[PDB]
Amino acid sequence: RRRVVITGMGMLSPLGLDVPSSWEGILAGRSGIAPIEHMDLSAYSTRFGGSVKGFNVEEYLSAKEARKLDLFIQYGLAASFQAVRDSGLEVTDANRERIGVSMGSGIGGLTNIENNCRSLFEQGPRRISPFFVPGSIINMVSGFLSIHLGLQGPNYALTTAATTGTHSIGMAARNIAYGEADVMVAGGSEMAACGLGLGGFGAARALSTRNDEPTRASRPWDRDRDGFVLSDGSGALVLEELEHARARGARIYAELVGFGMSGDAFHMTAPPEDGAGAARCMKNALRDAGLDPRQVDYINAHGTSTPAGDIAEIAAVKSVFGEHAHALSMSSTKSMTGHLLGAAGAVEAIFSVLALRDQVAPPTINLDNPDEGCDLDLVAHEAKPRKIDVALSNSFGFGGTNGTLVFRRF
Amino acid sequence: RRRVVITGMGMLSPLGLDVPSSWEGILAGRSGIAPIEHMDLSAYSTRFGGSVKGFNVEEYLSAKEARKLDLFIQYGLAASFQAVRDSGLEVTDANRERIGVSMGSGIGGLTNIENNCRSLFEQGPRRISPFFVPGSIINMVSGFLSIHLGLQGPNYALTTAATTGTHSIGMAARNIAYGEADVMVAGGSEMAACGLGLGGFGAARALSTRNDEPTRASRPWDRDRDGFVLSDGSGALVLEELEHARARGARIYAELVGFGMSGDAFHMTAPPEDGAGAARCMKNALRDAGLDPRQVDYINAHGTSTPAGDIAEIAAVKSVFGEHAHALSMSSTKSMTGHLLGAAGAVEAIFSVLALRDQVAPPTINLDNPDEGCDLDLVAHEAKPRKIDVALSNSFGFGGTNGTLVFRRF
Ligand SMILES: CC(C)NC(=O)c1c[nH]cn1
Ligand SMILES: CC(C)NC(=O)c1c[nH]cn1
Repeated sequence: RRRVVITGMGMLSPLGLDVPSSWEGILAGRSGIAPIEHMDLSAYSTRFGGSVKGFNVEEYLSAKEARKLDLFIQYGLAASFQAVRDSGLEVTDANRERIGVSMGSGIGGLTNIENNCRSLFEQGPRRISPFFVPGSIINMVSGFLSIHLGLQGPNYALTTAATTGTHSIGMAARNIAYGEADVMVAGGSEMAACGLGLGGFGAARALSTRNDEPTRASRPWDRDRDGFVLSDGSGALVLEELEHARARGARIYAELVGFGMSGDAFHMTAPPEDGAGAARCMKNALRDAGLDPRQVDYINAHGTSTPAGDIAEIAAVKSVFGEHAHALSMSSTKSMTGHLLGAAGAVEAIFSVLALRDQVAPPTINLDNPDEGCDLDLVAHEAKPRKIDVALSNSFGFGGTNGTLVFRRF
Repeated sequence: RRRVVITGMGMLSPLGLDVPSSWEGILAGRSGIAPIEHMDLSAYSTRFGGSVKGFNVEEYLSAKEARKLDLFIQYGLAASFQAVRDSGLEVTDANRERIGVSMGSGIGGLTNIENNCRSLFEQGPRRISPFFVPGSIINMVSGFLSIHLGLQGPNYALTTAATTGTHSIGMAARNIAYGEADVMVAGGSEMAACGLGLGGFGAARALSTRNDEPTRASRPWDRDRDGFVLSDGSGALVLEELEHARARGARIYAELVGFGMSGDAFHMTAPPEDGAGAARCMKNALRDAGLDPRQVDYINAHGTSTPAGDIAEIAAVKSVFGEHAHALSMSSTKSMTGHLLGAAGAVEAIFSVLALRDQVAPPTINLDNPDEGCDLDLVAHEAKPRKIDVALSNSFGFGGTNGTLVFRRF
């Protein structure tokens, strides 16, 4: 099996329109959460979230192309173009069959579906856009990116709720490991802040309702946590076979050494209280990496600010790491970004890689009063400079679908 | 790399509520296409399609469980339960971590989204169902199946338009080949026959409008073809490591020996006229299988009854197979079933496996007048008994995403 390295990264997040502006936000403990402005929410119990601010799609696409694509596709293409540009890779006839794409989404084109539904109900089916299907389906980030850059390798899309970006990157790494591709662009994108999204998650009572202090709503492992904060954005990595990267003198950020998966097989939305499924997933990833739990320095947690999930993840970390659980640093960047759903795994993989580059554990902001049993190093309030050789990134999604990525300094 | 065999199959299709009723339909050249009855379509240009007739979800689930799930999830669970029952596999503490699920969909819960949109527009966000998100997202077939049967292995969902079921089965086979699972339940499901689906595909001019003769609308490679016929249903296979299957004395249908992928990188909806991407995909699959093109006996074609796609697939088959292109049999079962979108690859994998079991090439019905260059053995009109050692199944999806599965008699 061939070694896989990260040579390019791209992001849109509530903290910035690229990787270095987002990361500056993360290390400063800045919140990206604000009252929502692009719709009127005075009939909703949650009226805030993490928006991408100032996004200009015409930096990436013609206005003609963009008007045919849902926002989640625009955001995925933006992160993907940034990553490819960041990688310095040149696509030619000699390599285009060896370069593929795995960009996923958890919900896809909800906004577009909602707008076409309005036309359909008010004015009948003839008012539906001809670009409705190709501009709304989840695999059109992979499809459009492949067309725009001439990428002829494996071309597909995962949809595994909050685990989407983690699965997208892990399965892309497998394609390269197994020799199906030399390069993959992988990650995820989400834009679910329409009436159906806020209404949907709200009707499930899944969202924080702290409308008086939105920057304080996302508070992973805090005793006053009350549900996640809905956020938008995208993350993409360029994954490359190590000898291919060396040959062309690429800048290498990190090595992607392990990927694990499991299912809880317990409940559609609630994890088991002991986090047995998350424990299996992290062990599977470390076994895939050929690493002992004692070699892990940093975990970028799932940590969504829900009552049951946050404490299940602590339990799983204590089960897997034993005494070393008190030596590693674990934080949730969702404290600042909120929950980017299908993009959360992609942006958190990027933060895990940059934690390795900069030798700094990003903070869990808003962790004022850690709940019963939440006595690990959760990097409360402030970024902590420390030795990081190995970083883990966890994603635990609806349906009990789990994924873990393991990254190493190269 | 470990060998992968098929030990269980399940289906809902326009031709039957299980595999043997569907397959009897296929070998008799029966159409599953009829005028649509469950909605009023006198403002639509297409008023027919392939419905699942007489489906009773209470054969599989409680009425309480079912009311919370979109039809595409009900259909996926039905096919999955059939496959698992057909396999005779017993799930225990000793094996549950080694059994996973990859059931995908191309569009997912369009009907549910449409119904919740109506509530939202008429009566505001408080009218949205609390089960809207978990009952509509694509990965809830994998999630619910894992919960219902206690499956704790890899748990994920592909969404690659018409290639979904092919990718789902190929990537599940990779999980077993690489040792991540001993058993996977894989395939796809679709229910897109709501206003948004018929309206959507109609607005793109993608559908046949032959409302006067619906059973004759789906006519792959015929000079009078005018777009695909929209169909609903699901397909699931139980994939198993060969020594695991032998150990428990499973009945083995076939061996899954190859899987290939490519991207066209050409156009969002139209293939290149020479089918270069489909050619790469079929070569990748045969190279993955360790088979020469001359060993292929039967191809279950993508063959959707569109002007450009049907002839691109002939071109690709002539490029890959050369003189042997005139010795193999190729047919489109979509002539009878119509286009099941994200389930098409799953039901066509099943038909390819049963072509190996029964030594019979299913027919392309309605192939009255083959178009220019469509001079291969397309098994026009009637099933053809013949020697089949090796069968290929092709899927070519929106975004130029391609997949091919290669099956062998075991
Ligand atoms: C979404 C939920 C099932 N996931 C979690 O937050 C979690 C934590 N440990 C295990 N699952
Ligand atoms: C959907 C379309 C792009 N696919 C085809 O029908 C086809 C046939 N050969 C190559 N693609």
